[PDB]
Amino acid sequence: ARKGILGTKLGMTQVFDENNKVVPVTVVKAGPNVVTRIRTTERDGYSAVQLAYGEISPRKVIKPVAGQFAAAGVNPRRHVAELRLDDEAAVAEYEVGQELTAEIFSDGAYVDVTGTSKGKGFAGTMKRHGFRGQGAAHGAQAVHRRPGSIGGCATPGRVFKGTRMSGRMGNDRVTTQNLKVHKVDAENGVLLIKGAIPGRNGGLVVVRSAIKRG
Amino acid sequence: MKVNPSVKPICDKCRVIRRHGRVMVICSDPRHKQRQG
Amino acid sequence: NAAARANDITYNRLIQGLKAAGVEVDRKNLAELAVSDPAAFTALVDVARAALPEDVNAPS
Amino acid sequence: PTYTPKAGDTTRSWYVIDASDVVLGRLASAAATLLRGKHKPTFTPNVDGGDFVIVINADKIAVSGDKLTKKFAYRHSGYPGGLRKRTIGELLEKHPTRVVENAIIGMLPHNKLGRQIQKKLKVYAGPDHPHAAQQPIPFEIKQVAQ
Amino acid sequence: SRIGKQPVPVPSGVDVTINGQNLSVKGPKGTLTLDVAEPISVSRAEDGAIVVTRPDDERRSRSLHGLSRTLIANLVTGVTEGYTQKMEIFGVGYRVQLKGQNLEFALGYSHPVLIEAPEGITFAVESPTKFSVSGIDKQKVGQISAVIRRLRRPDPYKGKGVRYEGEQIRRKVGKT
RNA sequence: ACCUCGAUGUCGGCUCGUCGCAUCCUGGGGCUGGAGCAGGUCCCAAGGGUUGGGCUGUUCGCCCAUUAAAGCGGCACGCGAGCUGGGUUUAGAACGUCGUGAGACAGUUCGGUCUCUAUCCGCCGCGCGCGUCAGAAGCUUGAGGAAACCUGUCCCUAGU
RNA sequence: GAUAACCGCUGAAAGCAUCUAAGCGGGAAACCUCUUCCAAGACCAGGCUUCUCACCCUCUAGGAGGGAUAAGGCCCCCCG
Ligand SMILES: [Mg+2]
Ligand SMILES: [Mg+2]
Ligand SMILES: [Mg+2]
Ligand SMILES: [Mg+2]
Ligand SMILES: [Mg+2]
Ligand SMILES: [Mg+2]
Ligand SMILES: [Mg+2]
Ligand SMILES: [Mg+2]
Ligand SMILES: [Mg+2]
Ligand SMILES: [Mg+2]
Ligand SMILES: [Mg+2]
Ligand SMILES: [Mg+2]
Ligand SMILES: [Mg+2]
Ligand SMILES: [Mg+2]
Ligand SMILES: [Mg+2]
Ligand SMILES: [Mg+2]
Ligand SMILES: [Mg+2]
Ligand SMILES: [Mg+2]
Ligand SMILES: [Mg+2]
Ligand SMILES: [Mg+2]
Ligand SMILES: [Mg+2]
Ligand SMILES: [Mg+2]
Ligand SMILES: [Mg+2]
Ligand SMILES: [Mg+2]
Ligand SMILES: [Mg+2]
Ligand SMILES: [Mg+2]
Ligand SMILES: [Mg+2]
Ligand SMILES: [Mg+2]
Ligand SMILES: [Mg+2]
Ligand SMILES: [Mg+2]
Ligand SMILES: [Mg+2]
Ligand SMILES: [Mg+2]
Ligand SMILES: [Mg+2]
Ligand SMILES: [Mg+2]
Ligand SMILES: [Mg+2]
Ligand SMILES: [Mg+2]
Ligand SMILES: [Zn+2]
Repeated sequence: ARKGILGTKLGMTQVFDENNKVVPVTVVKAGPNVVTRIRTTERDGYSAVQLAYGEISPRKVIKPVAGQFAAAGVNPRRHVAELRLDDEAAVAEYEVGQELTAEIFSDGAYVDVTGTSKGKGFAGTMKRHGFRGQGAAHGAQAVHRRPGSIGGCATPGRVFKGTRMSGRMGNDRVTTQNLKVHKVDAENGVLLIKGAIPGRNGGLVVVRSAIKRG
Repeated sequence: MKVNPSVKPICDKCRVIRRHGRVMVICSDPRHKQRQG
Repeated sequence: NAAARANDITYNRLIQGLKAAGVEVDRKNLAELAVSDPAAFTALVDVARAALPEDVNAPS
Repeated sequence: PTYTPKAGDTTRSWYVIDASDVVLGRLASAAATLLRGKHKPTFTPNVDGGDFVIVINADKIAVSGDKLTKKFAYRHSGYPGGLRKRTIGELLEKHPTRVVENAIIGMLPHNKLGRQIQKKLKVYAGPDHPHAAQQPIPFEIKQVAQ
Repeated sequence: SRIGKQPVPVPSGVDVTINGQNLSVKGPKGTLTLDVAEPISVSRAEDGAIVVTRPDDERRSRSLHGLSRTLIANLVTGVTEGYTQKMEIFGVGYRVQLKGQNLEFALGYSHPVLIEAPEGITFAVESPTKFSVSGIDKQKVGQISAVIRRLRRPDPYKGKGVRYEGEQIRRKVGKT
């Protein structure tokens, strides 16, 4: 029903079309993934599949985590995350210890990507929320770039909780929707995303079958 | 839909009925149908 | 009122019956008894219902 | 000196009440009276003296009039213009227990002792309950005649 | 009320079973069930008549007596014989046809219009200009009639659209 | 003239919004003196959006070119412990008028110091302590909050 | 999915008639989900596994105080 798989961004490039065009493509290394858990509604309250990825030496992994992996029946992995299903028909095909690779996706189908946006730092109001600066001339008095007025006076005499102003951006989960997959492989699990996805080089991204059009 | 607080049986055949606390007049003559509101 | 409702009578009816019976005991002692002797309340409510008239809605 | 409750002289009991076809106002008023404990002669307002009360079948509450569509339950999340509107019909369709919970919390004291009394009310929707281990005594609301 | 005083006759080839407040009708054309209002009671006269009774002379009983009587009469007569409503498709370039249980209407739209036929209703086309619907429940027959009629907006100028057998739409013309 | 003359800073512009619907478009309906398009009017509807310029300190207003529109209002005629002093609103000078005269003129014309290192509430983000009942690591379901919600043109049906 | 306005069906009070008071329904950028993020400090503080699951002393035997441990954590290092 709904497919998904984890991946890693290493670069971002372009590839050529059969319609003779050129399309930018994001390198996504969807390395091999192993099923470490199954979630059943009667025993837990929902249906989902938990996946682990990466290679970590057995001594760098925390001992309870290593024990949990041994109980699951697979060697230790780097990061762990789950994919949520919606019916037990898709649940029944997944079993503990099963291995998933990138060929499960067929080219021509939209995909959705989820990752952590870049760490931009504590930024000003105008850069963050796209405000407009005032004149840097005509007698400005050191308020060149700072927002200014916030609300009424003595009624309500406050700020309107939720007002858009200064704060740190980035370093949070961000999703991009309805993306081309241009080309997939079977050899070493490399998946291609036409466009630009959020995250970092050598960062963590998860790709899921598109909900919008699929 | 002539919406006005006062509604009357304009012709000899317009008919007044009651719906959801609003009384409206209906007639096969199209304009004679209105609600009071 | 709590004790009266436990003994299946209302506060107003209990007080009116008590006044009709002519008992001058005050709410301090009634409350201490309610904390203390449900036997005392059983006797008291019995007296109150005995002193209660036939019909409460009579024009009298 | 008058009587006041001591540390451990307080006693608790477990009551279970079915809510099938019972009027919301009457049921909730009786429940509030029971949780405050006005049924014991050892009532004292500065300490809790009531009993634990469990209500069953919160989705079977019956209310009179056309309020099934013309009564609204209001709350505001916090932002300006964040006022949101839902009806009793939608409330029982989505979370049946919320209506009884709100009705009872509305008549309990709105102080910290009141919300401490609120701590001891169990409200469920289904006909079963995992508190059969405490052998609650079934309770039927009755009126004294005079 | 006034009609409710008149008992509903029961034809011989119709079986009626009653259990408390729920009532059902058995006949050649099928089975149907309904529930009647609580305050009023209904009884089966031994001579083959339906007797409906109201307990008081109050508003609800007075209203519901006639409602129950006429509903039961309609139910029993529809179950014994049945119900047909026929329509006329007048206009130019207007085409109607039936395949299987579905109906396709070429009503001038750029896309074809398909309507799914509910359970317990039948459709039969005689001409591409007029067809008829046959069924057992006045509720479903009227529901289908209204649904079909509401495909086209009223046209008081050219008579374009759909209408029943005797339905008349007033004629009006503009000089401009 | 009831609060403020042991101080409630004033019009406009910039930035920043919020709320109501008596709605500008977009959405759904009733009627026509609605052949069709093209209309007029009334109802429901606040989800979203609602031009840029020339002129003047302007608000307003006139004009220029589109779009779907270039909404009405409330929020100390929103907002100077956020910014501007263009005018009103000091001290110069001058014009015209009034007054024999000092001076004045909701008449005009030129330039004329806008201070404050955030205590609390509030807010945008990030941290320390504590409990969730032996102690720890993961994955989480999720009540409950937030974000977003706009739209134009062309071709077929059919020049029927 | 339920609704505003609107359009219906069988229908009486009132032999008729009637979208409605019993009932059965269609019906929009509004409303509830569907999309995305936060989210068990949600005090009903939720759920499933994994890991160490016993060494004492003291006051006086009612409990309490102090020490010695594992899993794990922290410090510190190079850094992003
Ligand atoms: Mg940006
Ligand atoms: Mg700028
Ligand atoms: Mg500067
Ligand atoms: Mg208070
Ligand atoms: Mg005064
Ligand atoms: Mg004063
Ligand atoms: Mg001052
Ligand atoms: Mg001010
Ligand atoms: Mg000012
Ligand atoms: Mg309006
Ligand atoms: Mg319109
Ligand atoms: Mg009009
Ligand atoms: Mg509006
Ligand atoms: Mg919106
Ligand atoms: Mg200008
Ligand atoms: Mg305002
Ligand atoms: Mg102001
Ligand atoms: Mg404002
Ligand atoms: Mg203002
Ligand atoms: Mg300041
Ligand atoms: Mg300040
Ligand atoms: Mg001047
Ligand atoms: Mg000035
Ligand atoms: Mg001067
Ligand atoms: Mg002169
Ligand atoms: Mg002179
Ligand atoms: Mg002089
Ligand atoms: Mg100068
Ligand atoms: Mg100044
Ligand atoms: Mg300063
Ligand atoms: Mg400060
Ligand atoms: Mg939620
Ligand atoms: Mg009628
Ligand atoms: Mg009719
Ligand atoms: Mg917890
Ligand atoms: Mg350690
Ligand atoms: Zn008329």
